[PDB]
Amino acid sequence: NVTTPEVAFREYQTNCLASYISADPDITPSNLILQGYSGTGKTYTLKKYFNANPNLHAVWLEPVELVSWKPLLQAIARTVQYKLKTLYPNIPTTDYDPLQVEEPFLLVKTLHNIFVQYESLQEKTCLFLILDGFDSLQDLDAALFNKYIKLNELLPKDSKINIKFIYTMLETSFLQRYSTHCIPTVMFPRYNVDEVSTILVMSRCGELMEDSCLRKRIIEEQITDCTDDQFQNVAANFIHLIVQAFHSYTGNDIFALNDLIDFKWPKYVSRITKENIFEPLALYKSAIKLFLSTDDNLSQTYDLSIISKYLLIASYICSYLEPRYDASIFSRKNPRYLQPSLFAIERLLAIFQAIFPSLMKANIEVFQNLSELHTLKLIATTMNKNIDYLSPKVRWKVNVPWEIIKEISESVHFNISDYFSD
Amino acid sequence: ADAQRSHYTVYPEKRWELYHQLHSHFHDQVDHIIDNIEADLKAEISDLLYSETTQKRRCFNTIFLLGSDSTTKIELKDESSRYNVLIELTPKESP
Amino acid sequence: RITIKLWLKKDVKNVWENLVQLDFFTEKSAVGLRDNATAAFYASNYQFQGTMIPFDLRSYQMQIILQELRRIIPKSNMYYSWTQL
Amino acid sequence: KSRHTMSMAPDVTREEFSLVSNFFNENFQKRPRQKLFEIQKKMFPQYWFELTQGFSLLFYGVGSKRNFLEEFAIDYLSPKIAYSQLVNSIPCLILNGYNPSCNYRDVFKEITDLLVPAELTRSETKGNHVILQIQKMIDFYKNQPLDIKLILVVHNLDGPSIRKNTFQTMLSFLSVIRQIAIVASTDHIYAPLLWDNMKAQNYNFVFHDISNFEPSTVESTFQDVMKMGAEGAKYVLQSLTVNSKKMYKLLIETQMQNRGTQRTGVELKLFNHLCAADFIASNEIALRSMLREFIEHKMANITKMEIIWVPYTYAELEKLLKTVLN
DNA sequence: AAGGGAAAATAAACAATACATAACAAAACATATAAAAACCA
Ligand SMILES: Nc1ncnc2c1ncn2[C@@H]1O[C@H](COP(=O)(O)OP(=O)(O)OP(O)(O)=S)[C@@H](O)[C@H]1O
Repeated sequence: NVTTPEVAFREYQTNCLASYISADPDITPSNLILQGYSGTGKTYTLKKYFNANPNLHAVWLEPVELVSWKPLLQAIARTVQYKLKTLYPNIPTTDYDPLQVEEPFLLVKTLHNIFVQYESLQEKTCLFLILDGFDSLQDLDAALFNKYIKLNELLPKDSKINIKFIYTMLETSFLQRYSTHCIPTVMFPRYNVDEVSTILVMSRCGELMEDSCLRKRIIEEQITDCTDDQFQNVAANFIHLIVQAFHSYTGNDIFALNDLIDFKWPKYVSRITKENIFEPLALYKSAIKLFLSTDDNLSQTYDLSIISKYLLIASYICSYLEPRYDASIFSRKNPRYLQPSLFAIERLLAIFQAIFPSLMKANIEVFQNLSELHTLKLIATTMNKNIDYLSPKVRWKVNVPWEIIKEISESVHFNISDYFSD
Repeated sequence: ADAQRSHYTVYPEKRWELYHQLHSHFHDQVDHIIDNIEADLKAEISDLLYSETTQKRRCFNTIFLLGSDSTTKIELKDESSRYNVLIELTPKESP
Repeated sequence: RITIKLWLKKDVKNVWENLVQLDFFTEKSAVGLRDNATAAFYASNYQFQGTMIPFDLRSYQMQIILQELRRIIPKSNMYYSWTQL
Repeated sequence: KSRHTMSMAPDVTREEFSLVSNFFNENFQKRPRQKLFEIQKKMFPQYWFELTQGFSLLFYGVGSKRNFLEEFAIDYLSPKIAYSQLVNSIPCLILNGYNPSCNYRDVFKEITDLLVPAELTRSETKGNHVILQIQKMIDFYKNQPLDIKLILVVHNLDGPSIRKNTFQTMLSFLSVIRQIAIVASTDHIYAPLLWDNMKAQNYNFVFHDISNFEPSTVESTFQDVMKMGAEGAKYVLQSLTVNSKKMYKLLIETQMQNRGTQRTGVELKLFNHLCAADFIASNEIALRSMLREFIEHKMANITKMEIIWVPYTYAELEKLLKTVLN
C-alpha cells in the first residue's frame, strides 16, 4: 500500500515503481535498475514519485558531479549520517570521518560503525539511496557495478535501519553484461512524435507566455486585450509547428527541443503583427525563414601566411600521391574520401621546392611555419608530442578536410584538382 | 674533464654614446605603445565579462577570443562581497 | 523516380551524434569496458589517435547488419527497397 | 644479395682506435684551425655590444663548437662585462645538452638560487608550478634596473633531453627577461623545426656561423655504434675454466668445418659423443650445464637434427681460433 | 613522319616492417606519524 502519483506517459511505469518500493523493508527488493536513454525523464519521473510520498526518506546522490569511485564512497558515507541527523535528532552520535574512507572495505567498516548506535529505533525503517547516471561515470569498468550490488549483504541484516539501492544508468549494452544477476529492471521506453509534442506543450507554456519578450511585444504592438488563452493558442501553434518542421533533425529528444525553442523564440516574436494573432497560418508564412534553417552553427579564410599557405598545399598532396608516382609527375625537367597517409620529413620540401613560384632557397622561415602549423593542430605527429624534432622515426599527417584545402588553393591562385586523378 | 657532468656552474667610445641617447628614447616609444594594446586587451574583456544579464540565467557566459596568441593575461575586478578567482588549464595539464 | 528535403552537411552530425550513442555503430578498435580498476586506469593516461583525426573520419563500424534490417523494417516504408541492396 | 658488410671488416680493438683517433684530432689540420680561431677573434667585440640588447645569441655551423663557446663565454665575455659595468665576476651557468640527464626541475632549481631569492619563492613552490614561479619572476624583472647579472650557455641545444618540448618552452620564458644573456649552440640540420613564431617572439634569436670542423671529443662519448656479441664474448672466454676452452674448440672446429650460419652447426647427440670421445663430456647434463654458461652470455645459438650453431661470421671464428683459443 | 623499344605503369602474391595501444614501471610530487634531536628553561 502506497500513495501513487500520476504523470503523463508513465502509467505502466508508475505502477511498477509503486510496486517495487514500499516503506517496509521486507517487501522492498534490494537492488533495482531504472534503465532508459537520456530523453525519457527518468530523473523527472523518479522525483515526481518522491514528492508524492513524504512518508519515505530519500537520500539523493549524483555520480555525474563526481569523477571516481573513491570519492563516491566518500559521497555516500557523508550523506547518510547527514540524513540520519535530520531524521532522528535525539539519537547521540560518535560522528565519524567521511574523509577517512577510500576503499570498498572501509564503507561497510564504517556502516558497521554508523548503524549500531541507531539500533534503539522502534520499527524496521528502510532508507532509499539513489544513484543518478551510473553509466556516465568517467572511470567505470566491469568490476564496479557488481561491487555495489553485494553491499547490502555485508551489512548486518538485523539492524533497525536497512539501506537499499536504486540505480540509474543508460546505454543498455551495459545492462546486458549483468542480466545473470537478475535484479529487477524497469525499462523506460523512448518517445513517439506526438508524445514528444504532448510533453513539450505542458512543460513550456509556463515560460513562453510569461517571458518579457512576449510582454514587450504585447505593449509594443497595438495591444488588443488578447486572452491568456489567446497567448496559449499562439504558444501551442508555435510548439505544434516547431516539432513538425524539425523532428527529423532532432529525433525523439527532449533536451534538444528545450533549447532550439529558446533560440528561435524571440526571432519568432519580432515577425508577428497586431493582426496575425488571429491569423496563425499566414504568420508562419511570414516567419518562414527560421523554420527551414537550423541556426546552431555560431568556413574561415585561414590566417596563415603565403609561404605557410604553400606549406599546407604540399602537405595535402600525400593524401593520395604515393612515392611510386610523384617524382615522375612533378619533374623539374579516390582517396579524397579516404583517411590520409603518413608523411616523413623532407618529403615536404621535396614537393615544396617543386611547386613554388631557384626563386627561393632560404628555408629558415619555411622551418618556422612548420611548428606554427603544429600548434594549429593541422599537421600532427603520429607518435607522442615530445621527441618529434630530432629525426628519429616520426611520421606526419594532415588533419584538414578537402574543402578548406580547396578554398586555400584558389586563395593563392594555385591549382590542385589537376593533380588528383583517379 | 668535468664536461660529462651536466650544468656545472663556475665563477671566473665617442661613437657609441650617441647611439645610447637614441636607442632608449626609441624604446620609450615602443613599450608605451605596448602597454596601450595591453590596456586595450584588458579593457575589452572586462566590460564584456560583466553587464550581460541574460533572462534564462542557467547558462555560463562563453567568450571566444579569436586570433589570440595563447598568452593573453587577464585582470579581474575586486567586486566586494564575492571572491573572483582565475583558473588556467594548460594542455600539458589536460591528461 | 517520382519532394523530400535533402539535408545539408552541417546538420547530419547532430543526427550522427545520437547514432553512435545509440550503439548502432562502434568505433573500429575500441575495447569498451576494462575488467578491473587498474586496467582502466592504464587506459586513461593513454592519449589517443582517433580523436586526433577529425570527426568525419573516425572509422565507424557496424552493430546491426544490413540483411537483418529488411526483416524489421516494414514494407510500407519507402526505404524498403533499400534494405535489400 | 651479395652485400659487403661491416662484419666483413678488419676490426680494431679499444686502445688501438682511441689513440690513433687522438693523433688525428690533435695533429691533422692544426695550423689552419687556430688560423681560423684568430680570424673569428675580431668578432668578439661585436658580440659584446649586441648582447647588451638582451639578444638570444645562437651559433650554428658544422663541427663541434664546444671548445669555442667555453673560450668565448668564460675567458672573454664574463669578466669584460663586469669591468664595463663599473667583486666576483658574472656567474656562468653552462648546460650540457649532450648529457641526456638534464631535467626541467633540477636546472631551474639551480636558476632561482642563481637568481635572487629576494622573496619567499618557496611559498609559491607547490603540481607543476614551474611556469607559475617563473611568471612571478618575469613581471618583477620588468621594473628592475637593466644590467646583466647572469650569462647561461646551452651546448648542443638539439640534445636528447633539451629538445623535449616541455623543456623548450621553459627556456622560452627565460629569454624574454632583460637581465640574462642566452648564448647557445645547436648542431642539428633540422634545428629551426624546434621553434614557431611564438617562441622566437620570446627568443628574438640572431644567428652566426662557426665552422671549425672539430672532432667532438666529449660529444662522441655518449654516442655508440657497433664498436661500443663477437666482441662481447671475446672477453668472457679469457676468464673461465680450462675445459670450456677445449669444449668450445671442439665446438668451433666442426661448426666451421662446413658467414657462420645455422647450416654449419652440429647435432646435440653426436657432439655429446664427440665430447665424450676426447674424455671431456661425461653425459648430457654435465655437457649442457657448462653449455648453459655459453648460452647465458649469448655465445652460441640453437635452431632446428638438433643444430647448435655459433652466430659469428666465417671470418670471426677463425679469428677466435688462432688468437684466444690458441 | 614511322617505328623500335626501353622506361614507366599495373597487378598480384608474398615477406618484412611499422603502428596503435595495452600493460606496466618508475620517477616526480605529496602527506603522515613515531622516533630522534635540538633546544629553551
Ligand atoms: N511525463 C512527463 N511529464 C512532464 N514532463 C516530462 C515527462 N516525462 C519527461 N518530462 C520532461 O523530460 C525532461 C527530461 O529530464 P531527464 O530526466 O534529465 O531526462 P533523462 O532521460 O533522464 O536524461 P538524463 O538526465 O541524462 S537521465 C524532464 O526535465 C521533464 O521536464
